Amino acid sequence: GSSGSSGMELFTEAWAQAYCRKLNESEAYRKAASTWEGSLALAVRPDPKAGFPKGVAVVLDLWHGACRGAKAVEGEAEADFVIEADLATWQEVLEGRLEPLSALMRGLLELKKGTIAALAPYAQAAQELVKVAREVASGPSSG
Repeated sequence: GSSGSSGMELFTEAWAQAYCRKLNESEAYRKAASTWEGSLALAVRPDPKAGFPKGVAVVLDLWHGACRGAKAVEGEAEADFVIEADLATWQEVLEGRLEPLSALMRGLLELKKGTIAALAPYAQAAQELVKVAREVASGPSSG
């Protein structure tokens, strides 16, 4: 059992670092993406409704399934795989109703860096990533 919802700011250093450290615990995940070797960044389209006229970019350096380091940068970030999309589309995935890869494949998201041909082998590993992603989300601060 678990709950969350409520709150405007979601892509914050806290959530980034927390979601990065929470994975290292998910043995199952590490074992799954124990082959992956790179970094991932979740960019969000610039919008006032959230307070980001330039957009936010959360890094997620994943090392063989084991997190390496996360950092939140508003604007121009840096990662082997950068995906930018509407905050609304990004939420769905986190809510568990949508998927990270299925979204970018359906035409919802869009990878600016890296390539999709690299997600071929890492198409399932996502299920593990998102899984933990939710665990973190619960309620860091009222706001």
